[PDB]
Amino acid sequence: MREIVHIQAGQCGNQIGAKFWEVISDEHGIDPTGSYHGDSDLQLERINVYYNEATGNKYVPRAILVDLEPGTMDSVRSGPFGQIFRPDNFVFGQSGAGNNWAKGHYTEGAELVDSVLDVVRKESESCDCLQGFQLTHSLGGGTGSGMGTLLISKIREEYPDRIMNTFSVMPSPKVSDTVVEPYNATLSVHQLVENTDETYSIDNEALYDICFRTLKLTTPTYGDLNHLVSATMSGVTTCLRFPGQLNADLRKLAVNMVPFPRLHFFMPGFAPLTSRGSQQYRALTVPELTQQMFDSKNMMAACDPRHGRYLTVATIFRGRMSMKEVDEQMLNIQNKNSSYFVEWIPNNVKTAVCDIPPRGLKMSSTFIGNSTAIQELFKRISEQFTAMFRRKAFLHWYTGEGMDEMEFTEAESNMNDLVSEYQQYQDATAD
Amino acid sequence: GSDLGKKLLEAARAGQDDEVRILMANGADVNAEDDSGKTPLHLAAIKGHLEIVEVLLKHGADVNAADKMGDTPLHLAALYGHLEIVEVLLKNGADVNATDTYGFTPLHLAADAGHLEIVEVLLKYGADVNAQDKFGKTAFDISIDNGNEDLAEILQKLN
Amino acid sequence: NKATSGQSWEVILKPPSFPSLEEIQKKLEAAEERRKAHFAAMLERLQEKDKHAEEVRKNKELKE
Amino acid sequence: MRECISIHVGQAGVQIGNACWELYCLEHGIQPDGQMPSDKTIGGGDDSFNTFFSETGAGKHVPRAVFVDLEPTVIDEVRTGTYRQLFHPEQLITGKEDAANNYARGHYTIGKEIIDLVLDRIRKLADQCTGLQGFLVFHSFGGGTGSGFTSLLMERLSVDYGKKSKLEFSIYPAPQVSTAVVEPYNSILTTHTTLEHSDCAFMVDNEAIYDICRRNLDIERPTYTNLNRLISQIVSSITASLRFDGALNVDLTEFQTNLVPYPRIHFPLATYAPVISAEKAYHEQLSVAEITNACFEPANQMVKCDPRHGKYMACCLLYRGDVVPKDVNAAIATIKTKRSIQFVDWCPTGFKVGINYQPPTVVPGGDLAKVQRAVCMLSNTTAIAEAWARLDHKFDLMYAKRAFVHWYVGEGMEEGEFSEAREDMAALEKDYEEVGV
Ligand SMILES: Nc1nc2c(ncn2[C@@H]2O[C@H](COP(=O)(O)OP(=O)(O)OP(=O)(O)O)[C@@H](O)[C@H]2O)c(=O)[nH]1
Ligand SMILES: Nc1nc2c(ncn2[C@@H]2O[C@H](COP(=O)(O)OP(=O)(O)O)[C@@H](O)[C@H]2O)c(=O)[nH]1
Ligand SMILES: [Mg+2]
Repeated sequence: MREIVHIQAGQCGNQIGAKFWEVISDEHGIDPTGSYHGDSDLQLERINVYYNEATGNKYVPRAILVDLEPGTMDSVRSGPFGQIFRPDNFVFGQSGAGNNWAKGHYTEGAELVDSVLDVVRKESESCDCLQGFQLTHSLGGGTGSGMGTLLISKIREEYPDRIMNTFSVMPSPKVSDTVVEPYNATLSVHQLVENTDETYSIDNEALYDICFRTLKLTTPTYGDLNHLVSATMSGVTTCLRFPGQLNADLRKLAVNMVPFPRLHFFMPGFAPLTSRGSQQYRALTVPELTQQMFDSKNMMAACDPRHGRYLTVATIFRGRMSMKEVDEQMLNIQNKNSSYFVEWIPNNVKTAVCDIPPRGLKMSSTFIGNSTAIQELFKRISEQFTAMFRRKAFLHWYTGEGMDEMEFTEAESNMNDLVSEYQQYQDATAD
Repeated sequence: GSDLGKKLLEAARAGQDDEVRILMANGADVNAEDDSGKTPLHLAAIKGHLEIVEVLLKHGADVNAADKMGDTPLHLAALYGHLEIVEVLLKNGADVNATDTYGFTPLHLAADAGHLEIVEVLLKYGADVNAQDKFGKTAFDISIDNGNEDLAEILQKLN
Repeated sequence: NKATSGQSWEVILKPPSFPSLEEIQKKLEAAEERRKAHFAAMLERLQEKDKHAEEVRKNKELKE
Repeated sequence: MRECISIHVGQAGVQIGNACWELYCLEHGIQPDGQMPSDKTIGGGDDSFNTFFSETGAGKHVPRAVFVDLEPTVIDEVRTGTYRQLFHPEQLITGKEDAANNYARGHYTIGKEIIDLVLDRIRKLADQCTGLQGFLVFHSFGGGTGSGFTSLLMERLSVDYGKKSKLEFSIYPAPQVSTAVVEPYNSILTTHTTLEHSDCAFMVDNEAIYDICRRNLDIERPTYTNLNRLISQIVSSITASLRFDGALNVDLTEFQTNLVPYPRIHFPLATYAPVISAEKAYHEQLSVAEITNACFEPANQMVKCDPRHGKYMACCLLYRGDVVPKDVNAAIATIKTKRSIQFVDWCPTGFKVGINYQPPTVVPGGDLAKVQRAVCMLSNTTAIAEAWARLDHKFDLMYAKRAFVHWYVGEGMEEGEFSEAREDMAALEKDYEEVGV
């Protein structure tokens, strides 16, 4: 453990990735030029996990930016922190994926993949001790989805002993109108079940619902959704980038979170929920942070945790607070809600407290749950997939790329087995 | 139509039936276009909001209004599988054979989506089965390439 | 017993009533050969998918 | 002669080692640079502290210790800290990648890469010994290095140092401070593999220490620094007799003779008293009777268990400071009248008593008050089986579902090893039950 290699694929992946880099640079005291201007040795202790130190006291993200479309790369370079990235790390095609998983995975993606692997190999071989990889992408499009999963498989081939981690954005008809999103997401989930060690399920259905219902934003934009994604990504990576005892690296996190290989889809939670530029009046208390953290309304995946059972939970508290109060509040939740935590995994809730709060807040809490309720996300995608597949809708766009109908049948079957497996552990008893 | 135009589009996308009515009375423009050229009628047609479609039409909405991709509300309801909306637009003068920037007719889109009942209503209303999109595909070709046996039988009778 | 920096005694309250090194190498050998066989099976299954993606690409040319 | 090599494995082992060596230095008057005005330069190399500290030509005292970790951060603190001059760089060994709380990874994957280097450094320390007694091994049960690397090391040490004594100071897991859900798996896997290689093991239950810190030291949320300072006091009580001219537990073999009647039942229970807060108002010092009584109170134990639900097979009382035999004997007599100190049929009902005149020592700005007299009772009771039962139950809950098993199997471990380890624990619980039935 030390270095993490970050990969950003497609429009969503690059937008969410760029936001992650600007948020974490601010936390680590790094400005858009790569210079450290912070005021705390804690900010630099584990800087090497995400940044390479270049000549002249500059810090460079260990990030690879990928797209089959050039426009997104221009948007990244033009962004606030756009100048911090390594120019040789931008790997882009000229003809997009046209929101087609098959084009991203087999055709256009395959044509670009080796150029990407050459850049990831250069970053990986420069590592003193590589933890693994972190990929940001959507499952609904063509590049992030198809090419992103192709990259995962190609990387798994060359680095079989490293951890593969993803921030996978799940499609929703509430935010996108592309009819093929159920096909692209099911084909990707099939790949993720087999090839990743840990996946953060970032659901556009839940992000939209939070913005509309809680934040009272009549017309949520990707900027509003991405404000919730970046808060979450900062929270779930806190333990990796600051000194601490719990889930300090990708493997220790996986060992604590993943009891069965296929069951590696996490339901992230965050408190307090805020809107871009909302003037947050008074910091929350520890009982308020704990109550909200397990609340369905604070979940970044559109699943009710009360509809399932927690296999494992990681809770991260940020800011200056009593560790005694956190311990009491955390024990109270488990004792009161005993039935929503599997009895056959003792002490399955792990808590960490980081003194450094995120930007704009004095106190915050991040929840990472491995809940059997995530089956609701997969069932929603499966039902949308089946409605289309049963009518043989839009199939020619996929088969036209050389794919067979059987791949669709197989992907659907694998996702339904995953749902069945969650249900099996939901019903299992310590007997 | 300023504040009212954006508010009317929001209410037709959300299916806020009573908020659409309140905005019409206040003078919101029925054909107020969005970023993509979509009128409140295209949004009601995508999302499946039958009553909104009917209130918009009674308040003189443009049934054949084309967005920036050249899709009318009939192309959208046909793609999204809203049979009852496809029947309402047709009865109110929707262009069965309207063509977008890609050469797609509503039949092209219903065949690709596999909407059997929509294809039947489109053919009943005079959809041309010999129309070719910019890919050189008829709706029969679309069903054969998709592997759709039931739909290719439904279209072969004319083609 | 009286030592320089210490003292000791007993208090009896009551009487009673009335080279394996080669095997270590063999066990570590087995685990290593099993871990490699696990990794090699993951690799064959990914090498299997690579063949399928080259098959998909050759099928694309059969259309246009 | 008669040297003891201390081996600190993983974070818990290294951190407890820091606390122990800091305390030893205060006890012997050794400064953090290795200098001591009390000694003579060889000389000068025959006083009891020499069993734990070697001497250099510059008159410096060097711990006969090796610190090992599969990751560098914890040991990096030792090589940059207050005692950086106390240890030579070669005795601080680190890898790059840790065992990720996985016994299989610590034992089979990563451990295999550093084992020869560790044995080479241990061998260089042993080469400086004329009468090596054996090893004191400090490690956690829960971590992948503490569990996996320790058992690998213990096996090799039995090969390289034949009939040489090996004692353990093992950190038993507590959820209040636990970092891994898999700690019960690692605990049972290490106990099974180390069992035939360890002669005597002193378990330290993190919850017992956590509770003593909260109750006796008034610490709201105890940290590893608080836990370790308290742990070091008990370790110092146990090792005082090796490092000073004792009379009881004079050598490593004597711990076995005095506390272990059967090789498998080798887990003595340590009970320490008094544990008093430094930030407290002037109070009258506890008598020999009061501290002896405190030895039979479950609240003062290093492992949570009930001796009233078990039987004693050996009992050692290690007094320190202003202690007179007359007061000890009177205290033992009164205890039998108020307490059920039931021994097994085959063992005599009694105590082996040792007074070490050296005063109890505390770290200056620490949590513990300096006392005139203290005592550590080491007893081999069947009640300690309760700690194995709690661990075995947590193992069984997860194992019935094969939860997390894929992590060990992926490192080359066989599922049958989990069964073998668990059956050995079931035989151990059966041994405790059968002994004193
Ligand atoms: N008392 C005490 N317990 C500790 C300390 N550090 C860790 N532990 C406990 O030991 C267990 C974790 O094992 P570690 O020693 O940290 O792990 P490790 O041996 O370094 O192994 P890996 O990190 O997995 O390679 C948990 O039960 C912790 O509570 C310490 O300084 N003191
Ligand atoms: N949360 C979020 N979702 C996005 C963003 N951009 C696109 N999406 C979603 O991503 C999916 C479309 O995939 P996209 O990444 O744009 O296509 P790609 O460029 O082919 O990978 C849909 O579900 C969109 O709603 C963004 O900035 N944030
Ligand atoms: Mg460690």
